[PDB]
Amino acid sequence: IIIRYLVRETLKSQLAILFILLLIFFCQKLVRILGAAVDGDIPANLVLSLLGLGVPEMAQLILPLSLFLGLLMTLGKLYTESEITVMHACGLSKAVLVKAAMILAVFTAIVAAVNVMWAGPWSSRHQDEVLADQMDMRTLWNTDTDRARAELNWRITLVVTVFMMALMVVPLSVVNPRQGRVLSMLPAMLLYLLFFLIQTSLKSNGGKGKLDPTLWMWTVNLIYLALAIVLNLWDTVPV
Amino acid sequence: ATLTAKNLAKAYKGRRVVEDVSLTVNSGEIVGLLGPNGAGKTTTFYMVVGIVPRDAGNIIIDDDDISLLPLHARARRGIGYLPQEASIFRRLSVYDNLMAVLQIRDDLSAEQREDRANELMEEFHIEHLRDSMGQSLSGGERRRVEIARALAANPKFILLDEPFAGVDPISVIDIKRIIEHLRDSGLGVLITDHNVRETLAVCERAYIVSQGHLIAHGTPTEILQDEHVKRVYLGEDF
Amino acid sequence: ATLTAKNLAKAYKGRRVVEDVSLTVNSGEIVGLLGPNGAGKTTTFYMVVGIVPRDAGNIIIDDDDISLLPLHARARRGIGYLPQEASIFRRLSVYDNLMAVLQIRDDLSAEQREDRANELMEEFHIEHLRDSMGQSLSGGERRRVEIARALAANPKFILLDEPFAGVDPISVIDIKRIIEHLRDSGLGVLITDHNVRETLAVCERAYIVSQGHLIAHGTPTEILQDEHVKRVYLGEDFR
Amino acid sequence: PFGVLDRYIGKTIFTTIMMTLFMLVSLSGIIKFVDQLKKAGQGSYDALGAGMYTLLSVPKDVQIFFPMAALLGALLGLGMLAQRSELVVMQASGFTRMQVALSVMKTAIPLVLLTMAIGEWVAPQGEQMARNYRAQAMSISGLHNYVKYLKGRYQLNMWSKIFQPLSVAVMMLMALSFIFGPLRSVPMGVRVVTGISFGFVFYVLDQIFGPLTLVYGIPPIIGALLPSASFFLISLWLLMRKS
Ligand SMILES: CCCCCCCCCCCCCC(=O)O[C@H](CCCCCCCCCCC)CC(=O)O[C@@H]1[C@@H](NC(=O)C[C@@H](CCCCCCCCCCC)OC(=O)CCCCCCCCCCC)[C@H](OC[C@H]2O[C@H](OP(=O)(O)O)[C@H](NC(=O)C[C@H](O)CCCCCCCCCCC)[C@@H](OC(=O)C[C@H](O)CCCCCCCCCCC)[C@@H]2O)O[C@H](CO[C@]2(C(=O)O)C[C@@H](O[C@]3(C(=O)O)C[C@@H](O)[C@@H](O)[C@@H]([C@H](O)CO)O3)[C@@H](O[C@H]3O[C@H]([C@@H](O)CO)[C@@H](OP(=O)(O)O)[C@H](O[C@H]4O[C@H]([C@@H](O)CO[C@H]5O[C@H]([C@@H](O)CO)[C@@H](O)[C@H](O)[C@@H]5O)[C@@H](OP(=O)(O)O)[C@H](O)[C@@H]4O)[C@@H]3O)[C@@H]([C@H](O)CO)O2)[C@H]1OP(=O)(O)O
Ligand SMILES: CCCCCCCCCCC1=C(C)C(=O)C(OC)=C(OC)C1=O
Ligand SMILES: CCCCCCCCCCC1=C(C)C(=O)C(OC)=C(OC)C1=O
Repeated sequence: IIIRYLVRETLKSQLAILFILLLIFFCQKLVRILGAAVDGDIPANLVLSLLGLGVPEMAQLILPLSLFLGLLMTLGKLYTESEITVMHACGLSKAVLVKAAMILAVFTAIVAAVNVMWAGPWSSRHQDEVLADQMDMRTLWNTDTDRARAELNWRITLVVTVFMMALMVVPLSVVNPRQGRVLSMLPAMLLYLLFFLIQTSLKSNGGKGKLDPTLWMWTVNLIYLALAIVLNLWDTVPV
Repeated sequence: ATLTAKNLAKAYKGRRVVEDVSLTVNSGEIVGLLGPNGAGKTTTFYMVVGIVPRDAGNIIIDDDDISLLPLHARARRGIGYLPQEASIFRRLSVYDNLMAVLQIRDDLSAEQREDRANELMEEFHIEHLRDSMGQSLSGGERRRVEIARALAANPKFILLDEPFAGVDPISVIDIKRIIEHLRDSGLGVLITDHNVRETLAVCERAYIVSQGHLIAHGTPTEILQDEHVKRVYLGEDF
Repeated sequence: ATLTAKNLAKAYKGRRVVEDVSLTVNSGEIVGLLGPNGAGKTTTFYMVVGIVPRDAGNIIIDDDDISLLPLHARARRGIGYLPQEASIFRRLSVYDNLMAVLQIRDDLSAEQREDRANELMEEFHIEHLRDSMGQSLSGGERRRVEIARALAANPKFILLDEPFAGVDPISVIDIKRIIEHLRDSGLGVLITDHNVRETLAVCERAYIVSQGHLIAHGTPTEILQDEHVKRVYLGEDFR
Repeated sequence: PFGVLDRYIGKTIFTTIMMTLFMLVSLSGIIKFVDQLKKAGQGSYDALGAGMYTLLSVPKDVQIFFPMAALLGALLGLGMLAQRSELVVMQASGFTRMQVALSVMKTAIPLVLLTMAIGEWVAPQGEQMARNYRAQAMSISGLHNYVKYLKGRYQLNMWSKIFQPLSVAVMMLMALSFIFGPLRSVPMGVRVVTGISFGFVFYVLDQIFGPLTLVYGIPPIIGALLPSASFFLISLWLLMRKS
């Protein structure tokens, strides 16, 4: 029951950020498309429909982010109303806070995988079909085993980050009444920013070839995953 | 049982807020922990519950050390907490949030959940609210549910936190009635608040702590007779 | 002078929280405004001050209607408001708080403010602290500088909001000795706190409201022996 | 005229504007820095855009971050005075509401005289060598007479820079109407979220509905004045509503 209360409450705040963070990304995708239309190609055409083919590419960021931002807004809302302090003052653990952040993360993972397998390729095949080897964006998920800069990893590191950002929020959305409610997100929001600045500057900096998922792209995914466990299992002896 | 709290201490940035307080409570006995707002009363109460981790101290619930445990593990072995502000589950029915705690106690069968939940709605007069959600009740109706589900965890020594908190004097004649009800079921209540004209009427013995150490204890007719409390707190009370 | 109020009315959405409340405070006279919570006793108080705009009322000081006026123009007719919070200017020294509002009055010449300020710091026995800021004064100087600052704007009907409001019963003698001193300078005062044990022990009249309107307006010995107020309010034992 | 309340209500707003703008340009420095070393490797390690994009591109970023950090500090600094209950007690002593308005606007005179100071001498001179120090390893005076070397898209760029200080003074006017408008002792979290919402709407309304007016048909001088005047009318309507 208390899991079905937590999943039903974050989902109404996750399906609301998905239509709020959409306007931020739609407008930002519309700023850069006007620079290539007031001086680029003639805009008697695609400018509405080309924007509609950018949504499964911008869904690679707003789908892990809406779960990350959704668990901050709800658990921040339930601590300050003293509903989680009274949750485990009458007998339950922090596991029910973790077993509610993963039964929800399974929902967003199978939308992130269906977005990154044969939905991103479907639009990028059609995006160049309206403007009428080394592609790595049209290329479907099976034949990413060929050669040098196959970026199968940035197509697989954003399905893992749906699960792993769901584990960093339940120990970091504790709110101290000294710091207030809006200041207890800057530990968590800056930590999300430090993840996608490294994940992007190891894909494009490592695509042309200096450092690849051999000793650099999956060690930052694992120092940042083991951080999500030692921060979550602080209730023991120190090591 | 015989919850005992010996030698509690704490340091906040070098400052000493509490040193060597010794308060006990037996079953079927309301003890009070009050004092002036110098840290004292507040931080000592948040160690018996367990939201504040101790510096050095020993809490035992009548046989066993629980002092190194969190709040949530202490709720399995007894102790049940009531927050000060409104802590009913806001979007859930009254029967649901009375059941969402009752689904966790694992020494019951699935047909014993429905009798025990029905035994609590009849006891606290909430049978006429079994479908209504939260955030739609009054300060005398929400407070009934907040106890009716913290009693559903099978506790010993419910310890309430400021359960007067600003309320008119006609609605303290029933807050005192459900508190004297819990004494008549074998649960030693530990009350702590600001409203000192009422807890000295309901308690059997109080623990006035002030400026660190515990300064006096005993029956409330010995409290007003004492002169040493009278310089820091309760100037010319009655 | 006198401050009288005539037939207050206030309705937010449908329900009328205030329905025809009238009071009269004279000079040199404490009078409480009491009642249960949500019965309008915090709404008919703020209508006298002017935070919430009245609807059908008539607030009158001795020979001027002020019912249309906002708070900033009502504070020059001789009305002083003291909120139930800290309300000390934090990053401004305790001399400057009694100087920042002495410069508001225009009938005081430039030299005539400093001897008035040193008079106020001497009268409330706070002369010894002059350079302390206000972020760190006391619990007992967060209540004496507020009065010595709201007295500096030359009030006539200083309106307290919850003076006791959770202090020690040893500090209810020191925040009561300066309320009776506040009326000794010819200054009516309207307490409206919640803790009904000491507002009846300091005042001379009361105005207990219940859900829209007055119930009794006598001295405290005409209220504890009343029968109608002992059912929606205090109870059956108050000896 | 410059009392004690005048030098205190206009000082907290000056620091919280000046120390928000530092916290927004440093965040726009770091995520511009790691953008400019995924290009390095052409004879330039801290020289392409990594190292010397700190004095050469930061005065450009205190011009596109300056209006939405002027709505902000006049909301996060003035909202601080309303949270700890010092703005209702200024009115309860005689300091009126049009004197609060008169004292936040006196703060804006160092602000708008600084922005057109470094919007003419420092920002284009920095940004001009911000490309030369990159391309080697791979104003109002200077932009007025170039309107006749065409014989559109550039006259909008000049005319949206003269009353760009007017975009700063309108933001503190809108941030003042929110404090005397939907205030309700609303917590500090919402004043952060209504400071980003109308802050982001300004950035969209400046760069979308600037050129979109020009493409259809308009004089360019009113398309530059649209993102400030449409935020002057919202502040004016919000002021004359609760009375
Ligand atoms: C709810 C709360 C939270 C909300 C969060 C919301 C988040 C929204 C995010 C939206 C964006 C998401 C993006 C994404 O998705 O996520 C990415 C990942 C990270 C995501 C993180 C997300 C989560 C965050 C979470 C936070 C916590 C919650 C990032 C991205 O996107 O990263 C990158 C992006 N990032 C950003 O902008 C930062 C991003 C980061 C994200 C946002 C972070 C926000 C955080 C907010 C919260 C903070 C909380 C604490 O923020 C922005 O945007 C800001 C947007 C507004 C934000 C508002 C935020 C607040 C909102 C609040 C709302 C309520 C970057 O931009 C760079 C700068 O651009 C302008 O600079 P300038 O203006 O110019 O100065 C900006 N100006 C501006 O923005 C203006 C703005 O007004 C300024 C700011 C305004 C602020 C407004 C504020 C409002 C405030 C309101 C109040 C607060 C700068 O601004 C900046 O810095 C911005 C500044 O910091 C500010 C930032 C924001 C600050 C915010 C503060 C907030 C404060 C409050 C809150 C605290 C900006 O940095 O571009 C990169 C791609 O570019 C490249 C590349 O590098 O690969 C090169 C491009 O070409 C150019 C160039 O354009 O420069 C020119 C070329 O000529 C060349 O020179 C080249 C290089 O030099 C070469 O060496 O460079 C182009 O090339 C291709 O096309 C060209 C042409 O056709 C079209 O152009 C061709 O030209 P040509 O052919 O010649 O025509 C090219 O040809 C060359 O190359 C060919 C090939 O080689 C190419 O290669 C292929 O072929 C090879 C083979 O051939 C051989 O092998 C292969 O080998 C290769 O592998 C490959 O296959 C050759 O072919 P051959 O012939 O040789 O074969 C050819 O010959 C020739 O050589 C080529 O083909 C391109 C293309 O994309 C794909 O093809 O690719 C992107 O990488 P990407 O990721 O990879 O794409
Ligand atoms: C986290 C930083 C951005 C916060 C943006 C506002 C979030 C609150 C508004 C969205 C929301 C809407 C519109 C909403 O309608 C809604 O309805 C039931 C919510 O429920 C939980 C919402 O969260
Ligand atoms: C229009 C382009 C900018 C959009 C900015 C986001 C607007 C939606 C999110 C903010 C928001 C929140 C958080 C919110 O809580 C809220 O509550 C009632 C809103 O009401 C209208 C909001 O707008």
